[PDB]
Amino acid sequence: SHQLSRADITTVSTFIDLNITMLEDHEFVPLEVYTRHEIKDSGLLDYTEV
Amino acid sequence: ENIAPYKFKATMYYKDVTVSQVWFGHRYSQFMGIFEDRAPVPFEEVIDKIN
Repeated sequence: SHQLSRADITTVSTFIDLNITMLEDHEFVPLEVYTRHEIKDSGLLDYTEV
Repeated sequence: ENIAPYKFKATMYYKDVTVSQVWFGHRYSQFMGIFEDRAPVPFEEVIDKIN
């Protein structure tokens, strides 16, 4: 009769799917609550500058 | 939390009063005492004279 392309016939899946996703690259920036300076300035008086 | 102090501007008016007692020798002079003091400038001199 004739020939047929492979895609012309319905394909049923005989495979089991596993969707493994990678862990994304991340960056940590320098973060701090109070800098060394802020702590120095927190004092009411400084002997050196006085 | 806030740890920095509240900062503002101020102006200080005062007078440095220094009274010195000196003994004059034959060939030299000497300090027998130097009294140094700080005195407030009154309101009637800050407003009326300085300002």
